[PDB]
Amino acid sequence: VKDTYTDRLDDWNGIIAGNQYYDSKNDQMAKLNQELEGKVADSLSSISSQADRIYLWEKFSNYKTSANLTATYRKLEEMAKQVTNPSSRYYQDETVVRTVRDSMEWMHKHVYNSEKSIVGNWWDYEIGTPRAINNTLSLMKEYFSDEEIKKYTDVIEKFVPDPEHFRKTTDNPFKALGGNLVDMGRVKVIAGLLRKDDQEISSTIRSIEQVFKLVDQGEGFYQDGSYIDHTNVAYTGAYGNVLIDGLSQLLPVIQKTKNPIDKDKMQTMYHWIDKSFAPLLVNGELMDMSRGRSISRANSEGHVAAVEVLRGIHRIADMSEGETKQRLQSLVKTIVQSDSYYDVFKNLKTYKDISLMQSLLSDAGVASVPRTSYLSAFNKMDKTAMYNAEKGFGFGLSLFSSRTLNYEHMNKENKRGWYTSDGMFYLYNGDLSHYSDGYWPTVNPYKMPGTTETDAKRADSDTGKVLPSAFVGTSKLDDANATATMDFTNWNQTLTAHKSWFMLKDKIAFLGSNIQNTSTDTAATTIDQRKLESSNPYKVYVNDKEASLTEQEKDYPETQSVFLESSDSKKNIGYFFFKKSSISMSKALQKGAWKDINEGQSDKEVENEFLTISQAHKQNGDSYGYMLIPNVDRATFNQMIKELESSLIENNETLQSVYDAKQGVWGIVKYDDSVSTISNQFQVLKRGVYTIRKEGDEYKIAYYNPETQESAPDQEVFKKL
Ligand SMILES: OC[C@@H](O)[C@H](O)[C@@H](O)CO
Ligand SMILES: OC[C@@H](O)[C@H](O)[C@@H](O)CO
Repeated sequence: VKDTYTDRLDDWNGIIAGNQYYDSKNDQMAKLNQELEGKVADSLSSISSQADRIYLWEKFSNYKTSANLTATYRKLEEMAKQVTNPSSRYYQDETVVRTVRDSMEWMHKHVYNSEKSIVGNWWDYEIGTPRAINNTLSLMKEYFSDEEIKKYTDVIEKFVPDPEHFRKTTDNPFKALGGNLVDMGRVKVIAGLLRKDDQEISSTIRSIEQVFKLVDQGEGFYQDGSYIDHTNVAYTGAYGNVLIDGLSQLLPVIQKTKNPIDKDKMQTMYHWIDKSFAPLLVNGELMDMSRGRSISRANSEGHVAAVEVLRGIHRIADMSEGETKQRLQSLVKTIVQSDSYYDVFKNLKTYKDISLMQSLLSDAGVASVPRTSYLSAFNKMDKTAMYNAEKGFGFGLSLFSSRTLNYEHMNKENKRGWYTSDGMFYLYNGDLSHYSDGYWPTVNPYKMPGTTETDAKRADSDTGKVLPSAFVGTSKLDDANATATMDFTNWNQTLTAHKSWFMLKDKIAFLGSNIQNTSTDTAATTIDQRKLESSNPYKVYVNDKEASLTEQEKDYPETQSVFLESSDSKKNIGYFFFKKSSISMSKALQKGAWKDINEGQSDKEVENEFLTISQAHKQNGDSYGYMLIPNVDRATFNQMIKELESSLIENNETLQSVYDAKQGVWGIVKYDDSVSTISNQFQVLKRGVYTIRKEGDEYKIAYYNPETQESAPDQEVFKKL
């Protein structure tokens, strides 16, 4: 029956498929249509069509594996999209129409109905499958009766009757928030429209509104931009993605219902975009330290995942007006145009999304200016993101503490992410493909960049842990300078180290002290493990003399500097050791398969060449100290290390500090409340992290106590001499 409910479903169809916007003369759209044509043809040629079958598709035949239910229904959704596309060869095709109708009936009778119980992953029974069923019925509503539609959605109400909780039919339900809560909307708001149920629609929208609240504990968005999910995991880049991607799809529909959301919370969405998402996007890539276990998925590398966020932003811009709309469009435009590695259209899967992106890119009225420098201290999720616009590099610092889990290994995904938050760092430079093209299955998991660890074997079956200490955090002074520290203890309490970082605009100092090891295993810090490009080879210099690296590890005692020289200055990486250090280096081909780190991925072998730099710590009380200087040529690097000759102020068990004389900036980490006199100019008095700038006879101060998560009055922590 035609009514206001169907009017909303028509709008939903324009969003999830957009056939009304299709244009055969539009190159990008025709490409997506061709993809869907191929998928439907494959499904139609392989579908079991015998009497009393045991499965619709052999590839997804074991219905004990819940993933097979969702995969099956998604194949039907693809058919629905094409049968309703005037330009498809399957438009109104009699076999396709009957196949969808008959398939819904078969699954309903033998696989997914109200009499069944969750077997496998609850997600498929409550979100994945219901969304596929909803979209299929919505697109093909003119081929189903209202009675059939209610019949096929009854099961959804059985598994998801309450819009505030998930896993309601199990012995351990949970309160829905964040991304999952948004999916609750794509499940119950649409089912509500299909079932013409006003109560389901209103109550679900009511529950959804919880997503707009700022939290100070638990899952959700924090005032500093952090986003936590799964109790205590940094997750802006995966569950945050779902939240904005799904919410942006629902909003146009919700705002037209009799229960619209107060247009005051959109300001809150704009804040998420600027404070939480934007900082994590560098040259079109979404920082992996915010993506949790999704880093182990081959089809979801950094640039691909980024599109989920970008399309959410451009949809939100479309529902905005004036300046806000134009500025959001500009944000998307500049990020996309800065990405010379990935084609954004490869992950725009609906015609409306393709259309919106094309108009934005071709509209001269929408500004596309390189993004300016920034530095975000996401203390509530223990991550820090830095970007320098003048030199063009991004830096990511991945930590954890007593407040956050180090890594997520669940559903057989991310089996070797053990050290991805043990003070691991990321460098985003001219090689936009660095963390892509198979980086995750080929990187040596025992030597994540920046981490100090022993060489003990680790089990894939292990799961994440929190850190014993709360002394982990970042003190930010401005858009270019900040200081961080991590009171580190390894996974089995056999090694410790006071690790600190000094972000000084165009370089980052890495200091480590109090390194102790009580095990029989060898300890070392991985200075770097950089994935190489066969097209852009590096010329390696040690103490400014060319060195020839081999697969076999070579030792370089008394090293003052290491420089990786590319033909592109924006890919250069230099390391300056404040005090001559004993390191080792190697360049080797590393092989692996995505299945090695994620059970559901391909076992196909992947390979990449990596350059590894490390420093062994054979004695208790050992330390390390070096400056990472990216994006400058060889001569300039050599000049800079001369300028930085005496930049190291101290690096011991209670005090770590680096001074940038050119800027007049100090980075300081104090592990106790003793009076520390710095450069014979001032004194710092409390345990904590500092970033200070001297301007004339004035001092700008940024202090942070990571344990109490508080700053402090100036006179309590600083005193000029
Ligand atoms: O004070 C908020 C903490 O920083 C968070 O990381 C929580 O522990 C999340 O569970
Ligand atoms: O990660 C530390 C947490 O306290 C867990 O031990 C709980 O079980 C909740 O996830």
